Amino acid sequence: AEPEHDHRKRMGLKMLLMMGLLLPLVYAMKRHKWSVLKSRKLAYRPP
Amino acid sequence: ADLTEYLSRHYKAPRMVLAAAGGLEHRQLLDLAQKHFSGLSGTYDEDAVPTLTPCRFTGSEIRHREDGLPLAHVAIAVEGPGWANPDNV
Repeated sequence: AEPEHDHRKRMGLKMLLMMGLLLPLVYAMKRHKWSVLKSRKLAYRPP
Repeated sequence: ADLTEYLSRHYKAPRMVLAAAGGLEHRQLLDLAQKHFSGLSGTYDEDAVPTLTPCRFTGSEIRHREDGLPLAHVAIAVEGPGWANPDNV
């Protein structure tokens, strides 16, 4: 039924290691570029 | 009280410079300073002697949005060169 089962679980293991090693860094870089607007702070000056 | 401690602490004698340029000699100015400036201060008091701290260039932005004005003013500045180093030049 599945002639590719061995190599598909090999690539599944490599994809698990890639998306465990990579996706936290992309989340870190997202938070690092959104880091300014998370910390921006307003004040109200009329006369 | 604040101005009294301000004048007692800041306008001290070993940090002030009499500077005079133009049509005047040096022995004349020196002797006038010996007559008048000698006796000023130099007896600094006991505590809180003024000494600088290396101030922290944060680096940020402030924007005062006020849309009832004709023109816009923007200033942008980066790190400090100082005084003694030839990076100033």
